This record gives sequence, C-alpha cells and structure tokens, in this order.
Amino acid sequence: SIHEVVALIEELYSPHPKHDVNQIQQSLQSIQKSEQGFHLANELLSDDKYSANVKYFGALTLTVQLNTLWNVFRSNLLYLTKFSTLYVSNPNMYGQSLIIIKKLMSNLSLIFTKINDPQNMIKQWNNPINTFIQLMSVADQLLLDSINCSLTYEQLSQFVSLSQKHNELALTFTEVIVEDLTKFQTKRHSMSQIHEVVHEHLYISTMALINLNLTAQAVFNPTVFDCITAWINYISLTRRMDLSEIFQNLIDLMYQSTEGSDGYENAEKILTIFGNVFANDPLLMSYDLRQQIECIFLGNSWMLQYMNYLVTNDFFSELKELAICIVDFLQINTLSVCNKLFTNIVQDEYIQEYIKVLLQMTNFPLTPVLQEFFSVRMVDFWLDLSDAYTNLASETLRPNSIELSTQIFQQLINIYLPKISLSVKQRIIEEEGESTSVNEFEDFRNAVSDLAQSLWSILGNDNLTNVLIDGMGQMPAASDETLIIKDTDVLFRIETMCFVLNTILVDMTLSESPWIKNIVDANKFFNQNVISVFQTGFQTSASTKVSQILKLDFVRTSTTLIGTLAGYFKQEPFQLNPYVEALFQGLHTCTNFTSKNEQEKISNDKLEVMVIKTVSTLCETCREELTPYLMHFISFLNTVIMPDSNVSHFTRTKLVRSIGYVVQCQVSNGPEEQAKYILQLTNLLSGSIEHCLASSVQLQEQQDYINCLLYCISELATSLIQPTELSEFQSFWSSDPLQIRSKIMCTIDKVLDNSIYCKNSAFVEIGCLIVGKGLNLPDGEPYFLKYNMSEVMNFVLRHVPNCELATCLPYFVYLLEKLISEFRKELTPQEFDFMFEKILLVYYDAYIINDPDLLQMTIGFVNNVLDVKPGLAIGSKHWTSFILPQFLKLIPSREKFTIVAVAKFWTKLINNKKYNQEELTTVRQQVSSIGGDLVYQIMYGLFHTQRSDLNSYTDLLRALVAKFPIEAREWLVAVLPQIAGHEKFINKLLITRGSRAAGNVILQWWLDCTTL
Amino acid sequence: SSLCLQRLQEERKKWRKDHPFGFYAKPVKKADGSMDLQKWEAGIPGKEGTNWAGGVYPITVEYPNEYPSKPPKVKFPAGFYHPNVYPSGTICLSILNEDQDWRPAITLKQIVLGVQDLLDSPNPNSPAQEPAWRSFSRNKAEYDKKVLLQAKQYSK
Repeated sequence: SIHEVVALIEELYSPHPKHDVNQIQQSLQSIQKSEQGFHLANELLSDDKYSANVKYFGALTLTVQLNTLWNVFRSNLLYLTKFSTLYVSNPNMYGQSLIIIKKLMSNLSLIFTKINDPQNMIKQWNNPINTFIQLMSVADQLLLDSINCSLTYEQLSQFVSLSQKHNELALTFTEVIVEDLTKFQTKRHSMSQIHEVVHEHLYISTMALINLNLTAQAVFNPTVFDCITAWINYISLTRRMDLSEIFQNLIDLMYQSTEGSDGYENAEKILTIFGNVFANDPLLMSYDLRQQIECIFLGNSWMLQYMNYLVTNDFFSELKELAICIVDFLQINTLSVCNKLFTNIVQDEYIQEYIKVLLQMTNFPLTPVLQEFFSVRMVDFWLDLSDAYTNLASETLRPNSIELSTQIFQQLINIYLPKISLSVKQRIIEEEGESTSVNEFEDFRNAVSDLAQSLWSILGNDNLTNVLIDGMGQMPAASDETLIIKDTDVLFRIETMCFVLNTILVDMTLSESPWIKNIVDANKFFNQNVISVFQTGFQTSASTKVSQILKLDFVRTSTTLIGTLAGYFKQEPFQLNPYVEALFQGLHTCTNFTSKNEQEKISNDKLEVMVIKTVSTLCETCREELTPYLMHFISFLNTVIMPDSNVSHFTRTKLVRSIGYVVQCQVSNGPEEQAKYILQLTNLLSGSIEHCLASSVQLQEQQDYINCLLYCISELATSLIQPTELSEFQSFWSSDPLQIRSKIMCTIDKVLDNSIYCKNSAFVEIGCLIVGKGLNLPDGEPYFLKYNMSEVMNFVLRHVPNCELATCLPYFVYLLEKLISEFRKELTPQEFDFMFEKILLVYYDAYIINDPDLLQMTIGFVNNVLDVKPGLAIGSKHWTSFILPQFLKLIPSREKFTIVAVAKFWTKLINNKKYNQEELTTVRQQVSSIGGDLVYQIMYGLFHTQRSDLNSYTDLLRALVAKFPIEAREWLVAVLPQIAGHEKFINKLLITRGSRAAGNVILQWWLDCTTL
Repeated sequence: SSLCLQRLQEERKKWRKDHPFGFYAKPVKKADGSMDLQKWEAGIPGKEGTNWAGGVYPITVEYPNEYPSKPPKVKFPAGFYHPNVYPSGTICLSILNEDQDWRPAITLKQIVLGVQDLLDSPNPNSPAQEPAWRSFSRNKAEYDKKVLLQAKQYSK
C-alpha cells in the first residue's frame, strides 16, 4: 500500500488530477496518524527518490504528535534524524531543498514548545541550537543522547560558519523558533518559564550569532536582518534582555551602507528594523542610540544623500517608509526639546539651528501624497508639540518663549499653507485620477485643520486669523465684474485661505466679538473675495471629472465659510447684502436648470444641499436682518412647488424651514402682519395639496409630492416655535380668525380620507406629528398650531377606523399621550374611559392582543397614564375588570419589550408617589387581594425563563417586598411550592434584605429549584 | 484610573497613525486647552453605494474610569434615526456592551468599523428606536427616504 500512498500523493499535486482532490486529501488525512503513519513518514523522509512534496507530507505527517509521552520521544528521534540527513545534504550543493528543511524546523520548534510546558523520564531540552551544532559530525544512535543537552563553545560555533549556507540555516532556525515562540505566547499565556529557558541558553547563542554576522564582514548575510526583527518582536512581548550592542552595530552598518558600497540595501533593511522598533516598542532602544539616530537623521550629511538617492530614483514607497521611521523616532522626544526651547530649567544657538533644520525638513520639496508623506506624519508631531507647550506650567516659561514660539509656528504656517494647496489635489487627480491618494490628501487636510485649531492658542487672532484676513481682504481676487478671478495662482491661494479661515472661525463666537468688525472693515475686498471664490467655482463649467469634483470642492468650502460667518453678519449687516444676492443668483442657477448628463445631478444635489444648509444657518441666526427679502421668496417657492422642478423633497422642506425661520422673528408689527405671511404659506401648501390629490389621481409621484408637502408643513410647524435662547399674540392664535388650524386640519383630513394614504404608516406618522406639534409646549408660548383636546380627539376618532390597525395605531396613541400630558389638569376619568373604549378596547381582542407592537403600545399608554395622572387609570370602569386580569396573564410573556412593559406597569403602580390618600388606600387594598397571583406569575416567568430576564421581576419583587413585607411571606409560602422544601430558604433571606440586593438571593433560589 | 489614561494615549497615537479614509477623531478640548482623553469627538462616513452614502455622522465617545475593563459609551446626536440608536443616541452594538462581546483589547478602529457596518445592516435583536425599526419592518420605502434625507442632513 506504500505504492498506493505515493500514487495518491503524486495525484494530489498533479496539474489536472483524477477522481477528486478533496477525496484524496481526506484519505491522506486518514492514513495519518495511525500506528503506521509514523513509520510511513520515516520511510518517506529516508527515501531520496521521492519528490519534495512527498517528503514535505512526511514531515507534516510527523507533525501530528498531539495524538502519550513515549511516542513523542520516538518521534523527536526520527525528527532529528531526518533533520540531520537533509541538513547535511544541503550545505555541499543541493539547492531548493530547504522547503522540507523549514518544515522539519517548524516541527522541532513545536516539540520545543510542547516539551518545556508544565505537563526513568526525560528532562528538558534547554538548547536545541547547540544540539543541531554538534549533529554535523559523522557509536551512532548513542551520539544524539550526549550531543542533545550539552554542547560546545563560541569558537566552534564560528567554525561552523565556514560556509554561507551554514550561517543561513542557523539564522533561519533561530528565526523560526522565535516566531513560533511568539505565536505560541500570543495564542495562550501558559509559558511564563520557557521564556527564562530561552533567556538563559538560546538568547546567548542568538545574540552571539547576530553580533558575529554584524561585526565580521565575511560572515555577514542579509538573512540575519529578518531574524533580528523576529527576535525583537518576541522581546517586545515579554519584558532583562540587553539588545543594546545589536542596535549599535546596526547603526554602524546603516551608516557604512552607502550607494557605492551596499546600494542602500542594508540601510533599507536596518531602517525597516528601526521603524518597527520606533512604531511598536520605541522604549526598546536606549537613550544613547536614539541620540545617534538623531545625529544621523538631522546631521553633506549622510541622511540627505540617502534622501536624494530615493528622490532621484522616484522611489515613493521607500521614501514613505523613511518618513514613517523618522516621525515615529521624533515623536518620543518632546519634553527635552520643549524644555531646552521654552523653559529655562551655548545651547540656544544649537537648538535654534536644531529647529531650523527640523523646519527645513518639515517643508521638504516634492508635492505631498503623490510623492512624499513627511508633512502627513509631521502633523501628529506638531500636534503633540502644541499640546505639550499648552500643557506647560505658567511659571516655567522662558523670557523669549512667546517670541520664539510665535516665530517657529509662523514659519510652520508659511510652510504648510502651500502644502495643502488645492493645486496638489489637482495634480493628484490629473496624474493618479480617483485613487486612494486623493483620500489620503483629504485626511491630510483634516489633520492640518486640527493642527491650526491647536496652534491658535499660541499665535492668537492677529498672528493666525488676521494673517489670512489681511491676505485675502486687502487685494481684489477679481477686478472685472461678475467676480471672475481669471487667475489660477490667486485662486488656489484664496481657496486655501478660505478653508483655514473657516476651520479657525468655527471655534469662535462672532456675536460677542467686536474684533471681527474691526478686522473686516480694514479689508475692502474680503467679502468680495469670498463671493469671488463662490461665483468662480459655481460658474465653472465641468468638462472633465476633475473640473467637476474641483467645482464641488470650491462650492463646499465657500458655503461652509459663509455658514460660519452668521454672527458677524448680525454684527455687520451692510456687508450681508452682497452675500444674499450672490447666493440667490447661484441658488437660482442650480434650481431652474434641468440639464443632467448624467451623474452631474448628484453634484447638483450636493451643491443645492450645501447652499440650502447655509441658508438654514443664516436664517437661524440673522432672523431680524433678513426681513426685506421675504416677499420675493414666497413667490419663488410657488414656482418651485410646481409638479416640475429640480429640487429634492429635502431641499423643498429645508427651504420652507428657512422662510419659517425668518418669519418667526416678524413679531414686531403685531400678530396680524406676521399672520399675513403665515396665512399665505398655509393657503399655498393646502391649495397645492388639494390640487394634487383631486386632479392627478394619486400615483407614486403624487404620493411623494404629498409626502413632501406634508414634511414642508412639519418643517414650518417646527420653524415657528420660539427658540429657547405679548397677550395679543395669545388671544389671536387662541382664536386664529384666519383659520390656520382649520385649514391644516381639513387638509390632513383630505389626505387621510383617501384609502391610498390612510393605510400607509408614513402619512399617519407625519399627520400625528403635525397635529401634536402644539402639544407639550411650555404654556404661555403663543403657538399658532396649539390644538385643544376635542379637536385632536375627534381627529383621531375620524381617521382611526378607516386606517390600518396593525401599523398605524401607535402614532395616534402617542398623540393621545401627548394630549394627556398637556390636558392633565382638565382630564376626567370618564373622558379617559371614552378614549380607552373607542381607540383600544374595541380593537383589542382582534388586532392588539396577538400583536406585540400593539401590545407594548397599550401597556406603554397605561404607563403614561400612571406617570401623569394616576386618578384617571385608578378610577376606570375597566380597571379591575380588564386592565388587571389582562396584565396579570401577560406577566410571563415571550416578548422582551412586553415583559419590560408589564414590569414597568406594576412597578410604577407600586412606587407611584402621585397618589391621593384615597387613591393610595384603594390601591393598597386591591394589591392586598391580587398579590397572591402576582407572586405566582413572577415565579412562573422566572422558572420558564432563562438568563437575561431574571432581573425583571426582581425589581417587581423588590418593590412588592418593600411595600408589602408582611403579606410577602404569606404569598411566598403559597407561590414557591407550586413552582422542593429548600425553597423556604429564600423566604428568610429575601424579606431580611428588604431591597437593593435581591436577585443575588433569587438566582441562588433558581439554582436550587432548577435541578430538583 | 491610570491604566485608563495610558491606554487612551496609546489609542490616540494608534488612531492618528492609521485609520480608515473619511473618519476623524480627536479629544475634545477642556477649558484650559488640554485634551479630555475620556471624551472624544468623531465622524463616521456612510458607506458608498448605500442609502447612507454622502453623510458623515458625528458621534461622541465617553470612556469610563474603568476603561478598558468597561467599554466606552458611544452616542449619536439625540434624535438620530436608526433602529439601533436609543432616543438618547446610545448605540446598541455587541462590542460596546460589557455583558456581550466587549473585550479590553478592542480598539477604536474596530469600534468605528463596527458602527459603519451597523449603519446599512441594522441588527433586529436591538430595537432601540420604535419609529426607525417600525418603518424598517413595515414601510421600507419610508425608511430609505428618511436615511437619504439624513445623509443630506449630515452631508460631507
């Protein structure tokens, strides 16, 4: 059958095999490990005529050793035997035979991990490297015994390095052992002492071998670099292991590695090692070696020569790795530079040149992302330096601290401002298109924006903000009319200045500041240049995808800065007019146009959203200043609401919200002048709704149009609410002679009287939102849409029978809860019985009792009545007949929200503090009657339930025991035995507690009562 | 505590070094301009090709003193519309619940990717918001329209 085994092994690796690959694989997994699998593996490795894949399968079959103590020794002997076999066949001249070499190395590494774990005998290995060393010297089977645990010195170890493959095999063996010890330590932490064994024997041999490869020129092999990183990783996981001389000699090799000497290959690998150290465990390197790294990177200098070698050859990935390593190295040094700079606790001219070179490196020619990442990683460094300077003590500053800090950070501003220039993104989209480099450029801009937000606490307004304002306010960007810049250089400069100025001005308050009025009035072209950016970008024809995306970016930045300036517009109204006119000119250009080719419309919608967003912010803050523009806008809206427009329903809604924001502040001329606008908007919305419902029989388009106009009514109702920041309006809106509520209610009735709309959940939702807009508002607020009790009641009674009871009832019920909380003073238990009978009880037994949403809806309604006015629920005719029996049977319910609803119901019923003295006596009397069945339902649910619902009737039992401790024992001695004798134990232990630590007694009772 | 601040510093370094495109995160500033390491501001971009596309939804992350023994609390703005967002804004997510899949080793990157995945793939087992879950389950068209308008609402 050995011929059959070799047959299907070669069949598995054939290009197009027969029968099946999965089946011959399962059969190969079936031959092993069984008592002949081990002997098969030894015959597969000892036979030289087999293929390399078959021998690999032999070592893999050996790997299954998890199947007790004796077969491990019998395996390890043959592991080391076939080991020494192929490892002697390698060093002379074999080649490409090291695959099985690595697999056998992995098998021995697994053996070293398994044997040294906690669990005639067999002692510990302690040092497999030495054992491998003496195994290359060929009474025969007796040799492995004495060679294993004790071996030679360092001179013979260097003599082993007579060949290159010897050093390569030793580096790989130590590397695989270390990476496997790393994988085994990361998987599960039961090691704790094997690390000590590696520290006492393997660590010494590995350190001596690595240092021999680093110091000696002939013994040097690049594989040691990949081995060093492995050792460093394992050390980073445990903790004293020195590694100081290894880092020192790696620095010496990197400095000796030049273009002519090494071709910067060793320098690249050693820099990858240092980048790994600094990025993962930077504390692993001592202070002296980090000082040498500082003197090598910052200095003609060797570092400048390596950077020029990487730049001239167009190696952007290797330059990226270099920037990552240098930044991770510089981020750990902050307090020493900050102290020798800004705190006083020959060095000055040295640290001035130090910062000068660091700023020259911060600038760094070659545009970003596309080529370099130095500025991208340096942003986090400058953030740490800004926070470190801000975190410095007030009494510790240097005499020249503020001047040197201002100078350094202003040079930073002058360096990073051309870096984030939009010309870079233009060249990125030109060369690389829509790649991930654009996304990295957006993350770079967000990082520099946060850098400026942290730098403002140092530079102030005049050194950071006034530099941008005077840069863009004292010179016209467009001398010709229509504000066309015509110039690319100043356009990129002004887009950069608008972006930085916006992110700085968002953190301010333009109302409390008179400084903003002083700085803008000293700049004639400031507002003109901001509008020049908006109009230049908006009127830009999108030819390529690059010009389209840049157009969207310019519009985004402009609309955001305009949105940030509303406080200054309240402080300086006469500069507001050019903005409103320029905005509405662009706003009409992106509204009345229907040209779509083809995905351009998503850019039109993004522009239209940012414009209407800026309009919403301005109407939110500058309500008083915008009074004269109202009469033109309502007419333009009348032209937009036409069943043919380019606006989205969202833009229609936010437009109605903006007009309502301006209308809310028109309380000056009295309620009549403001009501002229309110009645005009009411007649326009209801007229267009009634026009659409009764003319073009409602289709999906008419449904979206009706939903849009209903949302417009909702935004208008929200916008007319007085912000939290006389009697004539109260009497007017209490009477509302213009019949605003009458027209709105009849319009909602006309929409909900249609069968295509009343059974839709969305229209019921927005209807109950609009009708319940005036509910729960602070009393005294002259709200226009404040509805009385009877109007909302007859409204719900009007549209509740003809609607869909499954999906549409909770909105009417939430509206009734709002009405109950509003009219809590004037409510009567008979009116509450009327609402309970008409809206819930008739529809209960058919549509509610078997529906979880409607069930939890009804329970939450009763809980709302108990929270607001308990006298309505207690004095109900269905209180003792319906509410109590039903909620009693619903205690061991299967729905989580239903369980929580019933538990909150009985909990509020017990712990309610709003009870009258008569109501409290009647409640205690009724509870002292049903309490029995209550404990039965509690233990019934607790028995049939499982974890995560145990704490539900715990708070119910906590309230029942605290409120009724005496009857608690009488009800427990009756309910416990039904749901054996050990149950009595909870009685003494629970009532003794009172409350606050039950459950702990309860699960200790459930544990008893479950096994039985 | 003191493990808490050391861990949050390491998290800040790790995030700032490597994170998904379109996210941002930064400690809020205290009155003295120093960072409140236990309260962060972040932004979650909607996934392209979903009704969430185009929005960047802002969240706050509040780390308890017992972090990382206890998970942070993550909140959207009050009134955010989603079936797994409480009225308060509290997100229902297994990795954010100490009683479920929270592990001390979970990083901010994993949290924010979890939130992104939750955005277009709500979990029915955590219905934190009645109207969102109801619309999702009974009027998908309304839910999608609301999501699209909220994406416009929080436009990038």
